[PDB]
Amino acid sequence: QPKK
Amino acid sequence: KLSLQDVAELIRARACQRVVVMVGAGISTPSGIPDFRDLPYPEAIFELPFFFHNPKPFFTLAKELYPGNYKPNVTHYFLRLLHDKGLLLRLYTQNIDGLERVSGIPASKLVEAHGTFASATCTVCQRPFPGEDIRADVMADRVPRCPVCTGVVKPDIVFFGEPLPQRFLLHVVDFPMADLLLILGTSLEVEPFASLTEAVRSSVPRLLINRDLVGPLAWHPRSRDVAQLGDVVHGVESLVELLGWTEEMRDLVQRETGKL
Ligand SMILES: NC(=O)c1ccc[n+]([C@@H]2C[C@H](COP(=O)(O)OP(=O)(O)OC[C@H]3O[C@@H](n4cnc5c(N)ncnc54)[C@H](O)[C@@H]3O)[C@@H](O)[C@H]2O)c1
Ligand SMILES: [Zn+2]
Repeated sequence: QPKK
Repeated sequence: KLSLQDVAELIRARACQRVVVMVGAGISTPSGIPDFRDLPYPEAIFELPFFFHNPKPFFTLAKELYPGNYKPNVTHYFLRLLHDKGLLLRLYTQNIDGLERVSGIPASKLVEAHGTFASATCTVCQRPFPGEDIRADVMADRVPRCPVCTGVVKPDIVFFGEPLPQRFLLHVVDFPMADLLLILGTSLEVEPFASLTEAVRSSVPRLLINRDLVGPLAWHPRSRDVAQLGDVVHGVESLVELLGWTEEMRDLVQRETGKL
């Protein structure tokens, strides 16, 4: 999942 | 090359009517919120392990930042007018000040990439809470604790290394759909939000309103990039004038004052  | 004039005309003629906007802390310094560009280093403030160790630094920021503390400025209201004119496809924000939604832009138009103070979540049992629920504590310099499990209740701010919100993924459809990209008050340092600047089509104007040429706009300029460098409010003021929106912006801003 796209993560900061 | 394109000028600011050229971009304003594109908008005023609705040649660009699917505008995507990226913003950062620059747009909220006019509101009185300082940007970035014990606490062992700055980044600690959004690090989950540090937060578990010591959540008091974060909460001091949450208290400063909590909705109601600050009012949206003309930059926000410009973006609101963009929406009102039906030109705004989506506004992508790195800000956690929530001033976009306070300005009255509907949540469907917003992607709050770094989360929100409008809600909170217990760090232990995962019980969700309305942000109003922890407000007293945060303002009273208390660390809010969960009724159920005593765990720390943490605003739904996205921490370093955590999943970006669902709605961030909208970028896959939004950016290629955009017929104009507006980038306002971002250093474009924070991935993966930054590199979104590259995700519009080769043909699409990119207008940066910022103190400085930043990021891929600097290193990898494209034919139809426009840079309006200076104070962001001066930039927007200039854009609004070229658009001939000054009277519309007054009307809007006057209406909206009451709510605040
Ligand atoms: N308001 C907020 O929500 C807020 C406050 C401060 C920090 N942040 C963090 C900053 C970071 C995302 O980075 P980014 O949004 O790029 O912030 P940043 O602080 O890294 O960069 C902001 C950019 O805006 C520029 N800028 C600031 N004020 C003005 C002005 N008045 N006129 C023109 N340009 C101006 C500044 O020079 C810089 O290029 C995330 O960690 C955020 O949570 C958010
Ligand atoms: Zn709990």
